[PDB]
Amino acid sequence: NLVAEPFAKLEQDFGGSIGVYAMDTGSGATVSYRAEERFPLCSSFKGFLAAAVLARSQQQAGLLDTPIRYGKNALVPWSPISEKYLTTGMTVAELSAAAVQYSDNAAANLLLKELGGPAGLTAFMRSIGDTTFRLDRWELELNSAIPGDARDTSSPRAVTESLQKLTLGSALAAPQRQQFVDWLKGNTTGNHRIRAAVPADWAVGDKTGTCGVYGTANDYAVVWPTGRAPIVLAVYTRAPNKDDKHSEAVIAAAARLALEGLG
Ligand SMILES: *[B]([O])([O])C1=[C]C([N+](=O)[O-])=[C][C]=[C]1
Repeated sequence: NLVAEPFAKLEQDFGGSIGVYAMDTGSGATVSYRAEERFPLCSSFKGFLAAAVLARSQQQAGLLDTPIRYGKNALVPWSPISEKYLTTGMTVAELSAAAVQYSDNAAANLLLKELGGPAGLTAFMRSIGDTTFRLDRWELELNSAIPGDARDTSSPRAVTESLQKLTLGSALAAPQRQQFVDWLKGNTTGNHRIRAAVPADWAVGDKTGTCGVYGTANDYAVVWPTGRAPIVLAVYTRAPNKDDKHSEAVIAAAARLALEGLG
């Protein structure tokens, strides 16, 4: 597999495993490397979380506008938006934007509670035809990224296929699809990952995940090249040792090879 060789060299230099799946929605061309292996979701589940909330909001009038007056008991390390708005409260929309664009942990747990926990989010993903995704735990425990542990994992392919359905397909009603896309486009945490691999004039929406341990980090994105059909892709990493470091540069490099390999 000559197409795969640059990915193999990249993961070998990295000292771990890289998983990549990219699809050009105009041509149907794909690029695949370890595309069907499981990788920890880490914070990347927060994108799909927001999508599941949006789906619910279609059936529950004023859900996204509803103020949540959470207490300090809801707060978790690295919840900068939720801590800032503790004395104000936040709407469901605002919590979703915080989870997506700042990877806010408390906001993510608050929204998970609304869906009936990790099982509720998993059930939503099953409803759109994703049989791979599983979320089992809450923030921060879901980040353990233990090699061989299937909890809180998906595959680059399933992540890409689900992202396509939600952002470009018919899984959400149109206004809700647009809100999801807009939240992804406003992400603040991904500037050194897939965004670093894309020509500066192309629009990008992404969600990052960073477990930290076991060299485990990731990003998925929808990319709109000027005047062409969008591309959807996912890049996930992991490594065998607890103190192995993740690398944003490796994620960006894998993204570049994916865009180059497309037809
Ligand atoms: B997540 O579960 O990768 C995650 C993200 C952050 N963050 O500050 O972005 C902290 C802890 C877990």
